[PDB]
Amino acid sequence: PREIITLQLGQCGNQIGFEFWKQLCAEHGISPEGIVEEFATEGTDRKDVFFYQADDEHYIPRAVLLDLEPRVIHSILNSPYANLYNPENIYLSEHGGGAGNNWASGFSQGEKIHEDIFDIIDREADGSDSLEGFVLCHSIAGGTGSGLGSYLLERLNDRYPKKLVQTYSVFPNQDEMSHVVVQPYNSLLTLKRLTQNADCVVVLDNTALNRIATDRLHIQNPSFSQINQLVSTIMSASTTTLRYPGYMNNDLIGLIASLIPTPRLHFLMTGYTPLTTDQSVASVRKTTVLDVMRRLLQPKNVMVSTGRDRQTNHCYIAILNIIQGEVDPTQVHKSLQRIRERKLANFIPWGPASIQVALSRKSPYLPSAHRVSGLMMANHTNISSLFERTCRQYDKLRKREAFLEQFRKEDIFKDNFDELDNSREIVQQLIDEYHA
Amino acid sequence: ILSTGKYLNVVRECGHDVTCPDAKEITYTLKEQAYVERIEKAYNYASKVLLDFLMEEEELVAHLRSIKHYFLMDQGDFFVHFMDLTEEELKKPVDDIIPTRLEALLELALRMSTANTDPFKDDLKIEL
Repeated sequence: PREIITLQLGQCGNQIGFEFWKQLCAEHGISPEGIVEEFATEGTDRKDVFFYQADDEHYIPRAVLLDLEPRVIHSILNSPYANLYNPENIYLSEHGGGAGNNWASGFSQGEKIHEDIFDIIDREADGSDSLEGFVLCHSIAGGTGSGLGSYLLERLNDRYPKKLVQTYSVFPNQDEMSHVVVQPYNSLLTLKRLTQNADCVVVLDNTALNRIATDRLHIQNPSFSQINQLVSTIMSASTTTLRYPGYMNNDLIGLIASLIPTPRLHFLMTGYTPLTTDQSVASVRKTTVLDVMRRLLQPKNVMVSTGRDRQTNHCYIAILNIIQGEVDPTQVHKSLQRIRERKLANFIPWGPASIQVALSRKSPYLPSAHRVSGLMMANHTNISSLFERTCRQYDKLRKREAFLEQFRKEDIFKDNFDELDNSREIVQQLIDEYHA
Repeated sequence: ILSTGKYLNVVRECGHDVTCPDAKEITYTLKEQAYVERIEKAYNYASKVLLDFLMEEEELVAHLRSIKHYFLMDQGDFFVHFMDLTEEELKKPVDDIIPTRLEALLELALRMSTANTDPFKDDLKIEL
């Protein structure tokens, strides 16, 4: 009775959400039509949260997969868990194509399949009673995912205005422009939906992904299948309080309520240390709880680009540090002692900040009983660099003349572009003003 | 005599499993002379065996070497993370919560500077 419905949308948004459902079945110990482990009731104690309980011995997703490009869902229709989702209830057989590397393609296919885009989630609710919310698993990258996802940020926030809306938004590569050229336009239209048509959001820079993907994995080649893994793992990690046992902190609307201080400061920095196969040679000094929040405050796990002086001329107010897996965490108060002396995480000087530490176990399974997981979910007011990154790549594309009339023929014939800039400077001045 | 029964008293404090001789208790002579050698084979037995117990399984040599490296700074390579980082935190007038914020910095620096067995070397507390 705290059911979240994932709205996977987009060519990259179906794919970064794919490895999120595939992560969840391997710890639930289930087969996509049967049970092959007892980890289905022993690891997973609260089994309805994104899953729906058995009716044929299998837990059926609470997922909807609508996308303009049918190529990605057909890359889900064959997989050895392609029957993990329903073959005709979670995605249509095919979808109509778009132009469709533009924001207004997907924005217009939602105003003719409008009856069905608001019904394919009402058929997913069938074991719920009271609804928790909606997660939009969409990617800003391409025109498909950015396109239907900006529409649904408004309507599910004015038909469910007390439920969570939250997208795990992930930006495309910004050091190439021919990889998606509509990138400065479709981002700032979306960034409007994140600050006054959204409750809380997760934005993750792309150059900070490929920073970990060639460091921690110790290779010299960033390919896009070492990036859909960093994403799926921190998503499945955050709902470990709404699945595995724990008292204080257990709602997903509990975590996020502590991490919003203002309706446009709510952009959360994510870090997740373990991505390495060296937690078995690091057990020779003991795996202990006396290092598992020193590695979540130290900047070497960051997934958001920001400068290296904006981390002492701005302030964290709320940082959530969830350690996972049996580790002896009754020294967790010894650990939190040693943060204040260094002042590793900055604090707000007008009052107290809060460093919330929680714990939760995980399934009796091999990467969650020898391998420890630490999720940091910060809320730092150093996020104003991302909006400056987007505004400086916005005015240069208007100096390139692109999208001053080549955007304005797929159903926009009104000027509304500076409107997204002005609301954005309202955000960027209130971020710096919020910490004193 | 007095210092044999003393040490058969300090083995009760490390538990009875190393009190009582394992073949003496067969002696009891009626000679005068020769009962002073009975004292002596008492005297070497009960004093050595309390040393065996405490060198073996309470590790007296591994504790005494460690007392040596903190109170003489023998391995000082630890102390360039210990001393440096306490001396900044005591520069203002000392309060009752100042030695607490040092011992937070000590066990902070203990595992950065990674001594042999940090769960064994955490015994230290700071008093000012």
